Amino acid sequence: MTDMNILDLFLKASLLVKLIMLILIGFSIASWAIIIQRTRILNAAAREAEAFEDKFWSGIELSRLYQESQGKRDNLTGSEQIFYSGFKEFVRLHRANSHAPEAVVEGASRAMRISMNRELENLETHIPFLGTVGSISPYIGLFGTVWGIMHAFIALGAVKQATLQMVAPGIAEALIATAIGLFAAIPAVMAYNRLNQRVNKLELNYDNFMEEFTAILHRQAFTVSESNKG
Amino acid sequence: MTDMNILDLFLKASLLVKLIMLILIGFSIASWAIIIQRTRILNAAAREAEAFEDKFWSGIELSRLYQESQGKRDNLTGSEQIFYSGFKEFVRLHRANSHAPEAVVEGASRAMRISMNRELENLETHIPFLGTVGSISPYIGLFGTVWGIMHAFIALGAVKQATLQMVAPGIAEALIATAIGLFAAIPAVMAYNRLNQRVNKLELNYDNFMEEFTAILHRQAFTVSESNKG
Amino acid sequence: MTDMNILDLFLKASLLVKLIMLILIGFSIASWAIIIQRTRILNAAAREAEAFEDKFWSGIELSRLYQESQGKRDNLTGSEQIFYSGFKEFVRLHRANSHAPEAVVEGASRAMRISMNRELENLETHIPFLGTVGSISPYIGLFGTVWGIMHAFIALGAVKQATLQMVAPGIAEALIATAIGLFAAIPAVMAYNRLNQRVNKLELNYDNFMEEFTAILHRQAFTVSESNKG
Amino acid sequence: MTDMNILDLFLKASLLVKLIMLILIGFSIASWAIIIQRTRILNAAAREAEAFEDKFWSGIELSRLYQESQGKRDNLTGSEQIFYSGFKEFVRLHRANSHAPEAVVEGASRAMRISMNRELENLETHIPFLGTVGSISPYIGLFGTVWGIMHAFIALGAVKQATLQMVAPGIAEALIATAIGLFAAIPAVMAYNRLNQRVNKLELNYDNFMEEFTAILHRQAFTVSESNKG
Amino acid sequence: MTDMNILDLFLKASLLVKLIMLILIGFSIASWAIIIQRTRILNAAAREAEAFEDKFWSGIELSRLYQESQGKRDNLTGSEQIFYSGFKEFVRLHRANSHAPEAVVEGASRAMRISMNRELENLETHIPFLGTVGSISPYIGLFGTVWGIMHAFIALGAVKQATLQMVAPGIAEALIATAIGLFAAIPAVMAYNRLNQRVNKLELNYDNFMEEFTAILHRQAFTVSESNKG
Amino acid sequence: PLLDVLLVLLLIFMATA
Amino acid sequence: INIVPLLDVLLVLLLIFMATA
Repeated sequence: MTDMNILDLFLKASLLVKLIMLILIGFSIASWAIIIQRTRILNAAAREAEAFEDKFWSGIELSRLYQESQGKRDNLTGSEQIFYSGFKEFVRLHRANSHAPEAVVEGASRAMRISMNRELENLETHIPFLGTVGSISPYIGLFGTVWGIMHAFIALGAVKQATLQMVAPGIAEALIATAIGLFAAIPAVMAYNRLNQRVNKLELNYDNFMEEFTAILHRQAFTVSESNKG
Repeated sequence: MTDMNILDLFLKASLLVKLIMLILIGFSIASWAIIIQRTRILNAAAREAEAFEDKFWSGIELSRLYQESQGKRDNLTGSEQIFYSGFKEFVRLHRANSHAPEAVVEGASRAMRISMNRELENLETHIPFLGTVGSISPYIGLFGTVWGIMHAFIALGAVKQATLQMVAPGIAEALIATAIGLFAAIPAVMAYNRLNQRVNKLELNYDNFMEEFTAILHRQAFTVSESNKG
Repeated sequence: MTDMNILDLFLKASLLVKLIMLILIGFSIASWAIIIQRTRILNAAAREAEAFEDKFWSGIELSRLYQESQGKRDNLTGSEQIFYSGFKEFVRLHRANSHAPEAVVEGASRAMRISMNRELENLETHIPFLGTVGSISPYIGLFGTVWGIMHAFIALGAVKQATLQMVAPGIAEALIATAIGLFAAIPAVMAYNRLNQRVNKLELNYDNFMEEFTAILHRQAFTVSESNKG
Repeated sequence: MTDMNILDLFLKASLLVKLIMLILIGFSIASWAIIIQRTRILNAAAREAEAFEDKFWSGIELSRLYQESQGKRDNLTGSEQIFYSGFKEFVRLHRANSHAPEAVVEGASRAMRISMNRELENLETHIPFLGTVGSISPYIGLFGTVWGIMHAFIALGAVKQATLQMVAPGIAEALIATAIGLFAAIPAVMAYNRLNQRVNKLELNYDNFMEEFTAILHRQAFTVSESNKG
Repeated sequence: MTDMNILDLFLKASLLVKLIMLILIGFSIASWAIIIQRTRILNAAAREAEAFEDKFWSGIELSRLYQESQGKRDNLTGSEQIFYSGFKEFVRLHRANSHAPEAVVEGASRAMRISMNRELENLETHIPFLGTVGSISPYIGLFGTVWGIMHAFIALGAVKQATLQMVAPGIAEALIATAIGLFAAIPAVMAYNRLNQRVNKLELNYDNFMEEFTAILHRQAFTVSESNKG
Repeated sequence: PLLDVLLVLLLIFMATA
Repeated sequence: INIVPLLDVLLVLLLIFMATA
């Protein structure tokens, strides 16, 4: 019995076939890599945002907190960056329009929304690649199968005596193409849904915190406004 | 008549394919057990939430109900857990910082959010795995089927006189893989949608409770604070 | 010439294949039944809700309207049912906490949310079955089709000599199976989307009503409180 | 020689197959009709909205424009109808309950949104019909193709030895349903999506008109009410 | 030996078949050129938008950056175009409508939104082409492939001793159209996704900058108007 | 897809014997 | 409706179907 390992069919495969196969292989490799690195990123972000909110809710001085965060402004992440941006813009706005706590509050809110959306993009990098990959790869398995059966027909039509042997390589090509497509797809679908869920969770967290800090800052601006007139 | 029955084919299954089959069977059993355990948890939680809702809406005194919850505080769950967390936080902050009713209210809302999300982690647990199964399983079955079928099919084309026997048993077996995969997927997906539905129901119930309790706590803070100043 | 009857194919079907075809038949039938019943109920509810919304926004007196509804209360639904319950809660909170128009209004709105969620459930009934069936059936059909195919190759490998004639019945049956699954699936899915859309429409309308009644109740409570004092 | 006319199959198609072709072609005609009619309607709606915006933002006072609109109030669509309804309701609410300009704004805004909802309903009429037909027709064709499939199989079942002579009529007969289904499907989805896009454009435009006009009405109400108390 | 190469059978495609193949080739060329041009356009627009935002958020004077944008007004896109138009409309309405800084800035912001809509429409141009072409060209190729193969098997139907070589050539000549269509569709879908993602990135760019500039312009108008009444 | 292999089944059915 | 896993099989079917000769 021939040691009919898949490597043999690949090596005997036609040029376009091998190109397609390697395209799929690269997609799969990059897919796993993206999933891994992004997952680590999101875990770190989740832990740090959680801890940051926990400490912030502890009732510590807001100004002291901003001092400490400014201590490493070079390395703010998620909740910390949002707090720094909101509080700094609050400082400036109150110095300008303490008379309009609503206006100052809305300005700080815009600032925090900007910081948040920037952070969210920073997090979401390459997820859409996963979405596209899970969208396309089976179509690739298809077209590969199609080219395989095409060469199969070319071979079968050129022999005086019809024999199923001539099409065997073509359909073997189809099979290998489709297998690689499936293999690339599985992680795509799995991790894509997982990651979208996690990032939406974080987005909820940040939005909630944003609203909370918003009310807190509206209150604080009003308090400082009333105190200044004492 | 060869006893070419499915069990034995599985017994003599090829290396990689049999490995895949065992993987899928484990997926199936794990889906089964996850469904069972989580179903138990969710049923009991629905029951306990039901009773707690009914007892709370009864107009019963808040302090009395809190004391009764406290008596088993070590084993609180669901709306009971949320109520304990929020109410204890409220009392502590009221006794420390009664002067800022808004602040105490906000802290209480924070606490109820915290406990509630903890509860949702406890409940939702492992469901995303059910989703992951109902998502991947078909493709795994495809993949194993394809690999083995390729082996047999191309084993055919290496003999001068293509003969059906060298393949048909092999492919008959290989298809068993996709069969099993889909067999696991079906109950998986059914249970997935069911459980997620129930979970959303729970979520809405809890959120409505959180809001009503929030209103009550706001009212109590304001009423007591203004009464003590009369 | 003999009429080409699927019956000869049926009675040759294996245990499992016939049973699965029956599953599909039943699921399809119940799909149709649910589609019809739910569709009629939803349409009529929407029309009655429109009529009641226009009647309320007709400038009709709130108390007059409530007496009129209370006359036939045993048959309230949707907008009018929520109006009845919410008006009841507004009445009782105003009687107990006229001194707190805002708090009274909040308890009013909560009674409204209670009734609304009740109606959303009452109306949604069985729809998730629609989504489940639509989303699950194709896999069922593929499973049966694969099973038939497996038994076909069982018939084929157990014969030394190959031929097309021995296998056609199994192929025909299995393909019929896939077809049946798809037949059942498509209606379910289409209906699921459509119905959920119309349900969301109703839900939006109801929430709009709740908030509008809430604010009108705010004005009503404040006005009743103040004019009776001056 | 005999010309290889395509109808050579249609005439020999089995009665079921001709039935499937007839139903699918009827849905094709309906697709074309609703597509074309909605196309003309949306083009005209866009042009009328352009026309009304051009004069509304030309600086003309809204009282004279309102009287012009009243001249044909029987005949209002889109931005113009929103304009007239808002004008009328705003005037009546401001004259009736001037004490609450916010109430004037709210009631008028809900009236404007009502008119916009009705106009959107007008634009969307039967569009979902196009979407559903495009999604579904290939499956109606599936039914007939499947019946032809089974007819062909029973056709080959007549001869002891299978061969490539017998059922080709049955095969090309079966496929007619599929082809007619795709014929029904292509334009239906094409136009469904295209008119979806155009209607999104129109809905956005009407919403923006609602926003600016609602703000204009709010400013008019507030300024008039404040001045009345000078 | 006859040179039955891919190009050979393509050229020897039957009239309908050759025409379908040519249509697919045209779609391919169009999608390729559109993709490259729009991709470089997106790169250029993103480069310009990011550079202009970096310049704006450096503290540059509104009047100075404003007339600087006036200098290349005829070659402004995206964020730079939106800012230039926004400050122009704001200034113009303010001079005409200084009495209503709010009304001025809201009119200018809506004009900015209108410019954003126009530029986004410019961006999406040729993109729906790509999406729907990728969707449908599979249909165009496959339909014809299907019919050709039907006729081929009708022809080989007359043969007493069936041999695939009487149909393998026709089957391949048919399948060529399917293969080319799908090969051209793959990149269509990939580019559609990638460029649409870029498009949404730019759209968010523009909405966020519009909101920032509108708030800043509200502040500017308020300050100038209040100083004007000193 | 559903439609696409309606043929393939019919075809390779028609051509196998 | 997920469709990917559907017919990627059937092609496979007709390969043994071919093996029948």
